[PDB]
Amino acid sequence: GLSDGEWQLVLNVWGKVEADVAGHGQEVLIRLFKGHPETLEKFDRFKHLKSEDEMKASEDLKKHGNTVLTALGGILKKKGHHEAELTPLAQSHATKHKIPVKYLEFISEAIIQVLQSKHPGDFGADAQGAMSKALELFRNDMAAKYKELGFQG
Ligand code: HEM
Repeated sequence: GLSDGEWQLVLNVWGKVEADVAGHGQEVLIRLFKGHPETLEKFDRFKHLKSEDEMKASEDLKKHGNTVLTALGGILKKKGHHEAELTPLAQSHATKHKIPVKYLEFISEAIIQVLQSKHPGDFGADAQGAMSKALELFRNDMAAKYKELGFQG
């Protein structure tokens, strides 16, 4: 799974995200949207955004960013014993928002992109390794809840 070591590496980086959750949150959405624009159409609420600047000015794009990462950090914190935190997520995304898993891959990549950007120092070869596996765990588990809800896969 993740070694005990791999978890503490994960939890160390995340201590960085927790000093600025709304700020990290906002960049990962803009990352996502400007990297894979199609993702944007999934948000009624942000489809009105026509540029990065308009994305950076958006107070609600910021609040939503804080919501994604607060919720991803309560999961990460469980260090793979996240069953109760993941279900509802998998429920809304699968049954209400209709998010394909590949989209989950997309945001995973934007999240590494943001850490790599803001914390090169704090995010070396090992923290990179740790985080990428913490996210693939998260993706795998979403995927499988998907599959059980009889959704797309
Ligand atoms: C790290 C992965 C993600 C996490 C933790 C996350 C978290 C959430 C949370 C906590 C909410 C509010 C409660 C709910 O409706 O579930 C939400 C809503 C939403 N999510 Fe996600 N999300 C993730 C990935 C995605 C992706 C990739 C997309 C689209 C490509 C997306 C689309 C949506 C939409 C369309 C909504 C409703 C937005 C709103 O009106 O608040 N989510 N998400």
